[PDB]
Amino acid sequence: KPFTVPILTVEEMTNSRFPIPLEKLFTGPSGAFVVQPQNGRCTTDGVLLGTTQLSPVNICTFRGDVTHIAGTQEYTMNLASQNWNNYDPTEEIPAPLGTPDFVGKIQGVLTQTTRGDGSTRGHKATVSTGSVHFTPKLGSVQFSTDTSNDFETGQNTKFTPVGVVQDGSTTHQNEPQQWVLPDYSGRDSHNVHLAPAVAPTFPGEQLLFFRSTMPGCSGYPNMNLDCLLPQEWVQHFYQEAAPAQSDVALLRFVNPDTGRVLFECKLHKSGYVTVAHTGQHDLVIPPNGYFRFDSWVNQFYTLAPM
Amino acid sequence: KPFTVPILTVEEMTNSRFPIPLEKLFTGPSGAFVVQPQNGRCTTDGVLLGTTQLSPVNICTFRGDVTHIAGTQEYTMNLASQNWNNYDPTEEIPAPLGTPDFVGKIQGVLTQTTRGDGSTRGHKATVSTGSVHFTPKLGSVQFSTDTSNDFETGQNTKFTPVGVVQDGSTTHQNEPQQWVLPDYSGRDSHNVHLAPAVAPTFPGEQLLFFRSTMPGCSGYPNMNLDCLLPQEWVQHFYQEAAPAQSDVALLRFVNPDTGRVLFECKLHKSGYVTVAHTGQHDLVIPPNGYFRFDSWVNQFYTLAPM
Repeated sequence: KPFTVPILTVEEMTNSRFPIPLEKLFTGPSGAFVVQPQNGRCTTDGVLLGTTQLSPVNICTFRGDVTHIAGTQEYTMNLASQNWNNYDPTEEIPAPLGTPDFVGKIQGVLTQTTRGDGSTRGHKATVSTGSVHFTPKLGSVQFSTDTSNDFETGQNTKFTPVGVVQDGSTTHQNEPQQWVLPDYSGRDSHNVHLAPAVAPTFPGEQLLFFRSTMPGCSGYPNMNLDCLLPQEWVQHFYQEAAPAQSDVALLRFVNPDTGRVLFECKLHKSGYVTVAHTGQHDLVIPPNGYFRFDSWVNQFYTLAPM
Repeated sequence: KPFTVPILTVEEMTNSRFPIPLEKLFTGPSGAFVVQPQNGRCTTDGVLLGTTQLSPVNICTFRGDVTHIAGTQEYTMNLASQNWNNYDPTEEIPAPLGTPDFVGKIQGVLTQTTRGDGSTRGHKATVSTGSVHFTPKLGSVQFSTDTSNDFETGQNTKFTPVGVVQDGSTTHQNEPQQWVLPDYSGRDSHNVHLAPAVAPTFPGEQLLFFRSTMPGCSGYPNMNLDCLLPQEWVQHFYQEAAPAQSDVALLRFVNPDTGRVLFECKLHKSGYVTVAHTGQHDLVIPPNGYFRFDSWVNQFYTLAPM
């Protein structure tokens, strides 16, 4: 079965690390730190990795039941799977699928329905994924909310993410830290079953990122969010499951108006893109440009410089 | 090019009328109402209809600039297009793409960022789509918020939807009204450029609905939300643009483990599904089941009872 990538334009696609549209293509250096996101991870032949699942709207969501922490506005969520079935900590994944894969404070809303009568309630909530109580792998996360008595126990509760926050009396853009993974089992344990770190290996190459700007809800947060694959590419590879004929798929980014190639890049079988460039650069593209798979190549193929 | 539908399961797909996962399939008679949703509308050969756009996360999202209504906690949003370009009220669409297509009160959060320093602000907000001030086709909607002093004018602002609210009546589940379209121009004009109303036209058939439960944020809302096509089907048809060889595509819903066909249905070229059943019924399906296109059929085809 022949391999293909979707023909959607960048602006028609969705970030695979937070439920927001893509904005631009960005390349930058990553030698100083390890790039190891857990959402938006899928091989070109359709193997999901990390915490990656298929739904764009389930990214950074949590579902389960909640318990009030006495005397506070904090609630503990005992997590369910994304379809309300039991969450099994022994599964060989780092955390429930769609769990946030960066350290930061994500603000959103906790909603709840009482099954018996259909009564409902919703409250502002923030999850601090660097907190000692962020233990999704073990089955629980803590939320700070604007209530101390308006959630029931034993009732289906959902967190819907909205954006990120920062403490404006401290160094601006000091959080989130998009390349710092949470401790999914807390400070007393270690992350397991992670999708691997990715890095360029060929001379002159850098990762190519699909970039969005997360909404901010308070303060001066670092809102940059780079994913390795659009969510639509995850969905596409999962369904097609086309065999990888080599370790590297050569893509050309083309302007359909003129037919001209703007740049070429390598889509690696393990699910990430590299381009021939050094330094931070927002790529300048026509809005109707799209990626096209042209050829399987070897690991030592020299791309035309960006 | 052969026509196909995605091989994703129901629970792997997304409602096209609110940014939440699908949960189940439902069929029932639909003479008590006009079925004329404007999101999740696409032909099998890839022509988007109504207010339908491609992003799952832009459904029921608004973008624009806001202005405070003195003496209240209300803000008017002057709408932009989803990519921040101008919104043109003279375009032949019913309303901006992704506008809600039901009468109800949608709670979410308004957020904005100042580009100069990266400061951010976010506030709870509700839009009542039955209000006289809900005039998205004219370019504006009104939000009720929790603030009177904390938004900048002349600045890109986003509404992220979360769930629905019921208030103002002791009668439970009286709103939202999922089959009542808002008046997109308010009192100034009637709705125009609508995707067609749909109805079974073959004896013994009913519509097949892709059903979700919207989050509730207050009161006793009717949280059922039925769409005619999963959002992933909209995305798939738009990209494939496979020619329709007749007016009706015959799909079989199949269990991949066993090959058993649970039921068959008609996917009409204009973008909706019917089944041969009489009465209200929640379909019982295996967790791995999916829809499979098998044949284009003529105007005389009678489905096997489901």
